[PDB]
Amino acid sequence: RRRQLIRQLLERDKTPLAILFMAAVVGTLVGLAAVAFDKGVAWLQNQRMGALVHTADNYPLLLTVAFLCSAVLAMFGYFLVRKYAPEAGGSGIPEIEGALEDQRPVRWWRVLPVKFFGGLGTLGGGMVLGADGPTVQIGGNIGRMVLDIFRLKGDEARHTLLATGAAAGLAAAFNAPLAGILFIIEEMRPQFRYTLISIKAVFIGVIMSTIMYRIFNHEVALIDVGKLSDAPLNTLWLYLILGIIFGIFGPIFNKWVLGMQDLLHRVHGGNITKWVLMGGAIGGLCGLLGFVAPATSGGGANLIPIATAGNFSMGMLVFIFVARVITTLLCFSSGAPGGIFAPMLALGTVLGTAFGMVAVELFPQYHLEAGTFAIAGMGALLAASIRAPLTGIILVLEMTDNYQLILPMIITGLGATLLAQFTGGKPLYSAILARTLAKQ
Amino acid sequence: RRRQLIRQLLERDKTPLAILFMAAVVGTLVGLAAVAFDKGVAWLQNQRMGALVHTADNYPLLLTVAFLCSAVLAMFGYFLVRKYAPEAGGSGIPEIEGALEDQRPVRWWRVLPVKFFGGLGTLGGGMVLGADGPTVQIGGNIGRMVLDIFRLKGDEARHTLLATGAAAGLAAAFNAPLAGILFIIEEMRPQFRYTLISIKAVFIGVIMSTIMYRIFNHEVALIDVGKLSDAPLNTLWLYLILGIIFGIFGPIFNKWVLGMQDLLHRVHGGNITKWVLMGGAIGGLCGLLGFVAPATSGGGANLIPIATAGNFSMGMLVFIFVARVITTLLCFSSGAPGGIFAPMLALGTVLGTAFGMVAVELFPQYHLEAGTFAIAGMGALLAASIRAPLTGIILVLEMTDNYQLILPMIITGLGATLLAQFTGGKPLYSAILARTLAKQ
Amino acid sequence: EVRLLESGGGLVQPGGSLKLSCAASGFDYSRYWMSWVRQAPGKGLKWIGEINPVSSTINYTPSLKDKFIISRDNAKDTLYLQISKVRSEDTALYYCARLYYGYGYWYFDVWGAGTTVTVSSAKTTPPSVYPLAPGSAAAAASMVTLGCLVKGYFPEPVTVTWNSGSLAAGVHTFPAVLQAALYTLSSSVTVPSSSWPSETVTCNVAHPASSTKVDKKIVPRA
Amino acid sequence: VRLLESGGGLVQPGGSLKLSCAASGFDYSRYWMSWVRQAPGKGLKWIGEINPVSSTINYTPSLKDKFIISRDNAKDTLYLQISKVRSEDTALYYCARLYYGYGYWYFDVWGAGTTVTVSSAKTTPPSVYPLAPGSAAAAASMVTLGCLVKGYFPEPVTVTWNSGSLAAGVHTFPAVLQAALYTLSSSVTVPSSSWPSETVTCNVAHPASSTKVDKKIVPRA
Amino acid sequence: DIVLTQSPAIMSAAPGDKVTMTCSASSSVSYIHWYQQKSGTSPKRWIYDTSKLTSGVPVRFSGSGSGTSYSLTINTMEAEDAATYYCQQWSSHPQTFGGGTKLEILRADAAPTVSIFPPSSEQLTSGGASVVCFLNNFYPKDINVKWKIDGSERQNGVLNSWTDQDSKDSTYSMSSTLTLTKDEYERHNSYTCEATHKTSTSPIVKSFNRA
Amino acid sequence: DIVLTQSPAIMSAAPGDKVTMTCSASSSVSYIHWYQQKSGTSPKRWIYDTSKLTSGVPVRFSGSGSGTSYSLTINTMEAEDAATYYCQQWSSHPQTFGGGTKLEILRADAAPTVSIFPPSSEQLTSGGASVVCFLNNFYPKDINVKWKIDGSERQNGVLNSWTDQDSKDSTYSMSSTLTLTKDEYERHNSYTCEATHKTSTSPIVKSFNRA
Ligand SMILES: [Br-]
Ligand SMILES: [Br-]
Ligand SMILES: [Br-]
Ligand SMILES: [Br-]
Repeated sequence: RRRQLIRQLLERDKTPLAILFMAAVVGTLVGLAAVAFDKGVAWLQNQRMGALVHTADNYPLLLTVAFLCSAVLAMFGYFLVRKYAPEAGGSGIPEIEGALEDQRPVRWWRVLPVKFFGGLGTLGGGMVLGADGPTVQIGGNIGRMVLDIFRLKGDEARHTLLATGAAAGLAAAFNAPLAGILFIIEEMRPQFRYTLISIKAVFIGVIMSTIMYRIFNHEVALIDVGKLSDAPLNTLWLYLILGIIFGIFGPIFNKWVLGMQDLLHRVHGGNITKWVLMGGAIGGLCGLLGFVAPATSGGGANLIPIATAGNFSMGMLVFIFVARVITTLLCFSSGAPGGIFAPMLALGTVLGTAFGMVAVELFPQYHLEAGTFAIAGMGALLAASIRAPLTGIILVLEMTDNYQLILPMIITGLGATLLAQFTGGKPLYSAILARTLAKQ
Repeated sequence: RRRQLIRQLLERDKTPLAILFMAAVVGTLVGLAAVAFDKGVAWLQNQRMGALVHTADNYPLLLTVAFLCSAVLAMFGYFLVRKYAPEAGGSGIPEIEGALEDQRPVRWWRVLPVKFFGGLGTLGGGMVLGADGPTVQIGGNIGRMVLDIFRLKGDEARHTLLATGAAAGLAAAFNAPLAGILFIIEEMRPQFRYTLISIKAVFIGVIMSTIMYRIFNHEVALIDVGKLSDAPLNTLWLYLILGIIFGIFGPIFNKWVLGMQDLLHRVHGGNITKWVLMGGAIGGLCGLLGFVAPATSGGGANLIPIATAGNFSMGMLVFIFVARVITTLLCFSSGAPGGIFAPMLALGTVLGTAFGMVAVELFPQYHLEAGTFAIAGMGALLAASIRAPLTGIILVLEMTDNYQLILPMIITGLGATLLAQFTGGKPLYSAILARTLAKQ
Repeated sequence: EVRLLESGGGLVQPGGSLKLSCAASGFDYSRYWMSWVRQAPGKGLKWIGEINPVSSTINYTPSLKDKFIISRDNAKDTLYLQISKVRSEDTALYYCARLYYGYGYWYFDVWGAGTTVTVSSAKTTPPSVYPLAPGSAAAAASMVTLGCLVKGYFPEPVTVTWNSGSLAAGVHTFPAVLQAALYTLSSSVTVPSSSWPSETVTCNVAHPASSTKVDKKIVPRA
Repeated sequence: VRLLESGGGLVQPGGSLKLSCAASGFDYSRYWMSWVRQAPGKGLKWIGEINPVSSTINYTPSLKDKFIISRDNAKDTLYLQISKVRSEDTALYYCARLYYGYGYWYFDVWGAGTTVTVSSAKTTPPSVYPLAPGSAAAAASMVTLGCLVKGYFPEPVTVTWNSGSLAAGVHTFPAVLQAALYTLSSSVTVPSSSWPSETVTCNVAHPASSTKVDKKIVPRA
Repeated sequence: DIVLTQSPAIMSAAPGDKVTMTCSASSSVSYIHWYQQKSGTSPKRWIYDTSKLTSGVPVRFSGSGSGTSYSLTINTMEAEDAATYYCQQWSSHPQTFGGGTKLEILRADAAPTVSIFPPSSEQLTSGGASVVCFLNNFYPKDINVKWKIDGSERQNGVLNSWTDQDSKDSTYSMSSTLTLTKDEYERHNSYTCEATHKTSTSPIVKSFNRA
Repeated sequence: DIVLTQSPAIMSAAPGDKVTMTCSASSSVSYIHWYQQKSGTSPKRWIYDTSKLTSGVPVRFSGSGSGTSYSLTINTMEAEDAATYYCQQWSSHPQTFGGGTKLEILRADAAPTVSIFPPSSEQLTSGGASVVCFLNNFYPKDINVKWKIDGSERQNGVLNSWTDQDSKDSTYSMSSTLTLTKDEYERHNSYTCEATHKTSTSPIVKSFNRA
């Protein structure tokens, strides 16, 4: 060994230039894609909002026009995924995890336009789903494309350019360049075997994709919540009790997304017409919920600050949470193209805010601001349920800039990923690839 | 291997409760260690100042005690390292890294004392060394010690408590939790084969250590630089330019320290008494420079807010950079106990600072603050000399809280690591472990 | 809102000096660069200078030495501009703008109302206010045109309002014209035939530079 | 880094008044401010606190709106307004900036204090009479001069000599009340050369009446 | 440095109508900003970074161009869009504005409503005599006035003042003031005031006699 | 509400001693704070979190305790340490203060310095008469002052006042103020105040004659 090691070192971090030059373009192409995906999504939500004004008098007529406008786009989505590309339903991150293991196919001629346009109908109709699964999938398929297009040879070239695509695709969905890289590193790489994924090339990928998002979005941020207060050391245990509550709830929610995954498949039995019709009813209900209960529908970025600043009552948080618990399953267990990453953040924020308001009334001697428990809890579902605490924290950190809370954040994050292991939970993104290799 | 995977996926992240409890006590010790080490280095450095005042009349007499007290503490720490633990010289990160390839032993009965006290000698005398090297190596061995004591078995617990040690070790050196966890992942782990390091454990390690640092060090931050300006998109191109500069200079630096080792070994040949004598020589010089040109000596963490704020001349920045490169080589190539990480920040800052100054006086259409070009190049020598940019980026992020510079910080880093790779450059820590294994 | 309100401008004698003052309200005055931009009457916008929040870098247009002294007092939320050696070329309307960017090419984000700096050796002087009723036997038509003459004042300007500005419709005050270091300008109100001499039309002239409030009523002639 | 409170003075029983605290030297937001009071000769007593965004507010076991605490971070000012006053709110009112060590919160930086008197009586500015030694040639190494401040209301006054130039050698004595009026004197001792050679005046100031009196000490010719 | 020269220095055009102006540069320039100034109001930033609108700006506005030529455009202009448009660069240093482009409402012609006014008794007591003539509410802004004193022209002591285009009717106006000493004024009796337009070939004569 | 009760309300001590005051509580508190309040001064955060020293507090001070016993200790007290010290807890809302331990100082004897001042002119033009006797820089505080009018003894219209202990020399001062009417003052001549203090068995006496 010792001989084998010495010349192995001498020759480390020498990623071949051709891989690098090819990693730039992947990021460039995913940014644009990701931006253009986001622009589309909004633009249709606007029409939904615009057609509400045109029928803004017959209150019964309004209920259905936002049903239909969204029922329609809901259906166009389930279809373009059933007819042309089955593996482009739901998140699609399981798929890319499988692809890295060499256990799933990368049909980019089929997925890129199915996801891109399938997503706009499920996103743009205002369904509880994030743009993350979509953009990470599109971004990897983009990365497979330039491997094909330029006929490069290797598993290094194949695994590297498939990953940077998926990393530059998560960055541009949150403006989270670090939490890009750290997702590759902590979650999606083959988790039981060594891999020739070049970190330095994943990097150049995330840089272009971010530079792309900033060209079409700058001077704006996705969540602004100010600088909240600091966390005394004699208060840090509250952030452990918070992770414990998240640690028990984490797997329960993992069960319910799997459990309900099957219970919607019973409905259509598999049949493309029983299915698309159910999804336009869900989608028609999401565009309809997003008109009476905007906080019970949609991705959920909206109510994250409106929750942090303690702008809700206790009841409204209990309500918004249980409602969203439900409308999240319906949209993702149905298998409509769209992640559960954003709609979990919203769940996490709503949860901690509730936890903070309770903490405030019990402990006036701590001079507490509930917004800190919201920021702590925001990436807490992502730690307890999909079990990527590191990526989850640096995600919330990159979107809220409350770095003084890095300790309470790190402690709650552990306190979930621990109490979730001590009660029988699973990486949901690997318990999918699990059940999707168990039928295959 | 399709069904091998399905079973591994279902069994992912279930670290043994005892290993979680054990990383908890390692962190707690590694912390208390680095806290004491830091309080220590401080007291010594302070008693050195208290002597100059008992003697401020006779200015030559002043320059004598400035020399000798460093010389005495220099020798003492050289001696302590040769007479009782020779792998505790220089930095100690290569050794802990070899300890994970199982090519180098963790002689914790010997290094814990030899590093800590030899460290307190070299650092405490005002030598150009970072308390990070020590606290990492020390932290690892503290992990090994709790292994060799509780007689826990398995490559998992050995590689893990070895890791969380070093990670909590680096955390407490810079109050940088994420930077230590990421240090293990990007750099510390064995980079040519898979491994069993429980990252969740490394967290419990680092958390406890970070807490212990906060218990003795709150309400004062290692660096407070305030909230500098943003960077508009049409200035990014200048940060990538700063990366390119470090890329060609990183490797020119690695070479010197290597050669400068040889050149310094030719001085003593191996003989303990020439070496120790050469130590107090170097040592005393730093103690002297510390009194007469203090920017050229010390750990470097001191003049890092001074250089950002635009309080140095441009001549000064050139001077400091040359002079500090000169002393940084003497102090670290000599093998004196102590790291290079903290002095490498300084050299990086002092350079990026002088870049911003020129960068301002050429492009006032851009409205530049030279402080941004320092913050970029703080984690820059950490990218082209040790090619672990994802850690320097996050490390700098932890110390300066200026997230708005994420893009140019990232960008400047990739600039240095790409050009270091391309002008024929070897990572610094690895390229040390090699010349060792070849001599073994 | 976000309001920039500059003051300090008026009449100075050549070779003199003044100190314009821009006061901010509605945002954090620091973390923003500030700039001065003046505009000679009937001319383009000329940029004067700029200053960064920590006052560490002050830039001025290519013009002279202690001519312009931009400073800011972050603590008062106020921006200052000192013109020395004041010429006739420096007679202008001085604007205060906050600076910002986009893709990185900088622009003048939010401006303020302005202040007016007149630089002449001429001396302050109050206006004489004369009515303008139509000819004793004028062509009384359906719409009768009145007016008043504001003759010989310095410097600019004057407010001219009719019936306390109730008759806001059908009014125009003309530009003043400078003659031999003095100003003259007339206003014009039009009201229906039935309105006058039936009711009362007055013209309220205010030259505040000399503490002149005056109402002059308009009566028919001969 | 300063705290300067004001607005105190005279209230009729049952009335109300609004105190003010002006902060400087620090981000006044991101800081809980608080009010503590001290009855004349008694000890400290917490009144209330207020978080930065006026979102949270707490008081001691008071009544309905005995105390109301405001803050207008725009002007970096704390406010307190007591109502239905009674002789036990006669006290000195301190304005403190809160903060914590481990997290058990303390009063970090306190202001100087504004003084509140609850009485029926009327505001009266002082008279300042100079105290010069009788024409008795009794030179020592030092001469002692004073000035006398009589018949003001309410408390306090400030006596300085030569604008504090003579910090050393000064004794100002505590006021004594009679017929609902206060009187006090102040002593200053200077070298025999420094007087009447150089000027010595005592700067009296009674803020509750917005009055200053700079009386000058001349010998008894 | 960077001279900016906005081309159609003045211009008019109807409502619901396409309007277009220009900014040229002596050197190459990247990203030009546009401000809208109405008389009496702070300049408003209108369009920045070549093309990008601002908060509130009606979508009928638009910006284009490249390199050393950029251009603003109103597709179907409104009333409220009548003002001045200044381009300003800052690709290079120091920044520079253009001369300006004056955008005026264009309407159907209208003839002047001429009014002549004999010096008042108060001004005569003080010793001068100024005869004011009010040419009121006409398009276009071009016009000529002529004074006759007992039917003979006078070119001394006259001062005319146009307003800027009106707010409501989008016309103009013009005052003509003839200023004599009191003595010179009593040598004569007919003061006549003659407005020459493009609406007709026959001037609108207004005069009066003291008798 | 927690009730903090501090053990010696008033303690005298002599520089060089070790001095200890004690804060005791109605229930359990932890990490308590101490404020120092020298005469006529805003309280100063002096010790916090039970045993930590506010920057600028000299190392002769220390804090300790737990549960319901807490103490402050001055180890070789120096004389500038004279003040009322206050403890404060905030481990239970509402936070609550102690009630004070006033540290008095014991020092060598020091004799008073007497100054008599006749009523001033302005005070006579205004109808009063006050005669002011100063007694500066004496220790101990015990002192008695006798007002003799022409050898007689006045006892109605005399008010005295004492300073706190001075914070660097530990002395006391006093001022005695005889107040009369204008006529009542002008119907006598030889005023005197007599000062009695342990620093002398014979009283010090400063007098003045109206003549
Ligand atoms: Br999925
Ligand atoms: Br998802
Ligand atoms: Br080393
Ligand atoms: Br090191």
